[PDB]
Amino acid sequence: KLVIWGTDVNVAACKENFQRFLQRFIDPLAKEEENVGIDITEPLYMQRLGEINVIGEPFLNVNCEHIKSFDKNLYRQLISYPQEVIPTFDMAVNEIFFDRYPDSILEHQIQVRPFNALKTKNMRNLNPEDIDQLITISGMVIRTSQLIPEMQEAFFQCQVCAHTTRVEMDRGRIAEPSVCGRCHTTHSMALIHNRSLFSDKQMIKLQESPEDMPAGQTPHTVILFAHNDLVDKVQPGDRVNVTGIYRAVPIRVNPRVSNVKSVYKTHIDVIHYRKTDAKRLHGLDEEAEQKLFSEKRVELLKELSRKPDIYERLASALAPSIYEHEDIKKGILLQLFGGTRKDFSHTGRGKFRAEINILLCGDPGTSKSQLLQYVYNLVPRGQYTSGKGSSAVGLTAYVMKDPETRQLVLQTGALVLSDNGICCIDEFDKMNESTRSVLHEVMEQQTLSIAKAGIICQLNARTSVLAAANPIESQWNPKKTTIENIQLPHTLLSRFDLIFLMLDPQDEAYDRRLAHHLVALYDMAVLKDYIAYAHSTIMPRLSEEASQALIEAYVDMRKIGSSRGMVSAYPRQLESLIRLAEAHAKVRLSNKVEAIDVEEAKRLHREALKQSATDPRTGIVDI
Amino acid sequence: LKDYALEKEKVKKFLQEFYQDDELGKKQFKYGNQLVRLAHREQVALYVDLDDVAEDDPELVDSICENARRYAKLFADAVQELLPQYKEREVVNKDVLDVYIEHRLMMEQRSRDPGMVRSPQNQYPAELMRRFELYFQGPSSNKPRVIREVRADSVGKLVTVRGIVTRVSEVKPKMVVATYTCDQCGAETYQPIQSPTFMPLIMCPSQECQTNRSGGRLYLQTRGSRFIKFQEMKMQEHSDQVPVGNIPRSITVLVEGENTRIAQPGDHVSVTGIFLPILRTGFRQVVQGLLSETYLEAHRIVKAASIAPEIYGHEDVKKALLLLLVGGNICLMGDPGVAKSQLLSYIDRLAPRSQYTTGRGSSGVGLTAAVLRLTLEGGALVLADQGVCCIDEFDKMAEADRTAIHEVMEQQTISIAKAGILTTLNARCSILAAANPPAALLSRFDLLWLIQDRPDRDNDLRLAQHITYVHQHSRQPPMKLMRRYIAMCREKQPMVPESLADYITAAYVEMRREAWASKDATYTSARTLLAILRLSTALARLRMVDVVEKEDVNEAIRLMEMSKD
DNA sequence: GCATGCATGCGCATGCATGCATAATGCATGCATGCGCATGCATGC
Ligand SMILES: Nc1ncnc2c1ncn2[C@@H]1O[C@H](COP(=O)(O)OP(=O)(O)O)[C@@H](O)[C@H]1O
Ligand SMILES: [Mg+2]
Ligand SMILES: [Zn+2]
Ligand SMILES: [Zn+2]
Repeated sequence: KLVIWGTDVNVAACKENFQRFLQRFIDPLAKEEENVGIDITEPLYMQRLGEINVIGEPFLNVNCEHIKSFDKNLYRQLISYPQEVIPTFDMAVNEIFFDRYPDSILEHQIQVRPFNALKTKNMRNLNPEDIDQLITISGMVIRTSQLIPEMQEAFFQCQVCAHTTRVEMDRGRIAEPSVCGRCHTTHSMALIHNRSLFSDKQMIKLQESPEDMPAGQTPHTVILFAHNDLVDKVQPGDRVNVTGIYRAVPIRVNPRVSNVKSVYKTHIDVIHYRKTDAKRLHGLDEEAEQKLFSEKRVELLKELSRKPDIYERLASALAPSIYEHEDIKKGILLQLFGGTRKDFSHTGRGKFRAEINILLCGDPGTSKSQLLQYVYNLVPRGQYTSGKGSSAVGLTAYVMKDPETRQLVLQTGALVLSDNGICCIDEFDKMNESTRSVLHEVMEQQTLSIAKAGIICQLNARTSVLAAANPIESQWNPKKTTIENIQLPHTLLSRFDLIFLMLDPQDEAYDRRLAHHLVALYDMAVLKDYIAYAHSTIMPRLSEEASQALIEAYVDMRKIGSSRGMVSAYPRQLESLIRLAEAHAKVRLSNKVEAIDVEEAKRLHREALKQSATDPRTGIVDI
Repeated sequence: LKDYALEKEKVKKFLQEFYQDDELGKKQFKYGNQLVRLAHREQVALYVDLDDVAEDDPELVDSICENARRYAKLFADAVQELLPQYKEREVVNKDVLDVYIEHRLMMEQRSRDPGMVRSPQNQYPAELMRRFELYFQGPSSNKPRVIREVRADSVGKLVTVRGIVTRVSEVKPKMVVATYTCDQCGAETYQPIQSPTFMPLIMCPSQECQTNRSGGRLYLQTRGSRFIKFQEMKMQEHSDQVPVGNIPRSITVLVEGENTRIAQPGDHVSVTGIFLPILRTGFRQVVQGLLSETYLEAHRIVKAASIAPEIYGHEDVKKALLLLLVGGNICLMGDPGVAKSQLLSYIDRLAPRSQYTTGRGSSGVGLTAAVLRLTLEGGALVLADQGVCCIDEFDKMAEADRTAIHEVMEQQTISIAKAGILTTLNARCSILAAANPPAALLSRFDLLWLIQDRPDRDNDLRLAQHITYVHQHSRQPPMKLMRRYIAMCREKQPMVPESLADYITAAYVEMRREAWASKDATYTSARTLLAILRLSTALARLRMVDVVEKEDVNEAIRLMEMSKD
């Protein structure tokens, strides 16, 4: 037929168009930054098919904007009627693959998966005109249910003469034969489920992160259905991009009747997943794969690491719009790198906290809140809590029951979603003792234990904490000591790796510089790649020199902190020193920790608490 | 009773007739232009005024008022019949639904001979091919009614109501006509829907399936179906119309395609609607017979200078309030007896988006948000997004509320993590607070105004004279313009030049030096400089100047000095 | 002001009175007409 009913799509024309485009397309703007591992002077998609033949992956990913660049009619027809277009694309690709690479072994033929449809619109702006069309989503996963088996081909057996048949599902309904095929008995055919064929299904709930937000809009929850290999490709807390079709389903009046409601439900059928983002750091998914084809970038970063000032440069490049507080930014960078994740299960000690927890104590008239906001917006898997707004049960996990299905026994809280991430706590003073009780175990054991009615479980909460606090009077009164000003139990304070006592010196140079900077307010990719490479390619280790330096630092710290009025020292500070030294070793791209790293860690530890200016026998900071 | 054909012809001639009104000062064929736009997809809904019809025939208007639904259907059919006449060209660009409509009309022309007999079931449903909606505007002579007094006498009539919005439903598609395809034929079956629930069909009524007696079975399709935009609204009475000792009553409204996304929770709205019942089947009741539930179907929803001239004095505070309204957090502490609450009330009334809280009555769930049968509904802080919020008796609030308010002021977002709720809410609102006689207010807020009642004889006598004048003549001694002026002002965004920085820098340094000289001073920090810059930008916006000037900086400095003193 | 007690409050299970859904077959009676009988009328011789 020339056209399909209700559409303008021609099958043969689109097939030829796609086959030609798979050989013709070339784009000059896509440099080696994203045309990764491919000869740019050659056609791109044919090279992709060749790489598929090399590896044997039965799936190919296609960017929509490339097709739109080639022509607009194909783009519009793919967006409008995906059902009439994608199956043509599958066979168009398969014919080319089998012609160019005959007798290549595959378990099943090639399926094409579009991605990156340009839509920057709020989901509430969707209209019935867009039903059954291809859309994109950027969000975070919060709930994933168990797999559901759904039938595709039924198996029937004759109860009288053991004759067996198979019936393929058509239009979503199975028609079982009412008469046998060898004894002609009526209604002798019985259905056997285990002999049939099934497919996987999963339901996902996602939280929207729209670019455009109207006035007074509450957050949104989106229901997604994932099938086959797309199952288990995302985990709660992950920030992903999704490409899929927009659907509508009627709802029954009640489960025992077949009547349906007039007002329809809605959901989105996922077709494609993406993890890359141009604003936030790389996730752990891509780090666990050998995708560093950019040997140019590898060489550039390895040459940069040998330069002496790169450390400071990183502290300069972490935040352009933030002030002269270089020590804070260095501490945040060392937090980003993190310590080595050693394995101590054979020892029986348990898990050892390899991450960095930092505290910033100061007056409200400072920039600690902006630092927390920047760290939240910069790192993936980030969470932000503020004061009494959260409860003890709000963190960890809580008991629930599904509003759509019968039960969902447990649902994760803020801390678990932050697993392998960063949690920023603000107004730490106002938090009650009930939540601090949870924090006590979270901050050290990296695990949570929950024991309630019919629910006994242990969860992983491997997070890193950035806490902000205020003086009790909202002023740093110099007559009172540091401990009296902070007013926190020593058990909670001891677990913080670094404590930054923000103080106002009222220096004229500071005033001039800050005023000039603030009034004047009227490579990120290189940093991202370097951080990912260092975080995923090197395991720090230390020699005896670092060991003895650490021991000397520990005894010196114990001598200094013995005097009352100042924050006393504990054995956990030794482990904090070890973690900071390992992070500094990671910064230099060194597998060996040198005495320079230990000395730098000691310097940061001394400077953060301002113990040099502080009077050792009165506990009062001086200038 | 009158025949519908005559009135349909009258409707057609009324649509074809009027030439009168034009905005640019001429005589323009308005309904002809509307119909021409309706011919293609350049307009997808049409609103008809019942004041314009009143010129030639009032009995039509009365019959429309008492029997609104039938007349709506008649108007729709008349306009659909008129559409082919005014059509002049084919669609330049069309979407999926138009593709179905064109294809169906083309094959109808292909197959159906003019002489063959066609069964009444063989025709297309009227609303399936139609793609335009008709709505009515309430008569100006008709007086808006009260929610309490609409009763069984008003079922089926056309009414106009005014109320306050409290609940809004998210947009979801609603079925209009369902499309079925047979298992063994190329025919298409259409099922209209006029019930809250319906039962999908099974067998095919197509002629070929009947002749062959094949027993083909129908399947639903979503592409061929027609869907409309549907919303549900909850309204309440104004506090003015409630009788003595009673409680405001509520009503439910349903909203259609283009009227969707007009109203937001907390808004005051005027609704032109039809009052219709719903037949209820469910739990058994005491009294036999046919009972029903009432609901309203909407067709149209409609939503320096002197600040509080009644209050004497506080001129500088009024200037600061003006700047806060215009924009780039203000706290007032005062002795009892000085009208601080009335200023907050005036601010709430003046602002387009505003909320006013009195204390523990709105504490807790009244702020932040909560989950209700599931949908998340916000509190006062959420409603006042991109507006101005007003809080009275700030010191008496619970600590949790104060922490939430501090978070809103500094971070501008709320975070909730409790059993069942895990969200971040956007609150881009500026806060005005009132209190009675702390470092938290000085450190967090931008401007503090301390109102001390010094018993000066002249000031007290003038205040007494002003109050006597107000109480006697009911007017101060000798808002729409103010709202329009603020709206025009906020459109622009001035910028800070490079040179003035030095001057500003110098001032800041000197100010801090003075603050360091006066050991009794309490707070100076970069936040004060930011507040000064924001005030200067607001003043420059008031002058509509592209570049910040010196007078704005001087006035901001003077205002901060006056507040601190 | 911080630590503790606690009257209020909410969601899903079972128990129990009312209420709802289902659903052809066999036997009897009056109208039409055959078959045997006796009376009676009409027609021959
Ligand atoms: N400057 C003023 N001009 C006119 N009326 C005033 C003035 N100050 C106070 N009042 C009157 O005094 C009353 C003050 O009460 P209120 O504003 O409720 O006090 P507060 O807000 O401190 O609780 C108001 O009713 C107001 O009419
Ligand atoms: Mg008051
Ligand atoms: Zn058989
Ligand atoms: Zn059919």
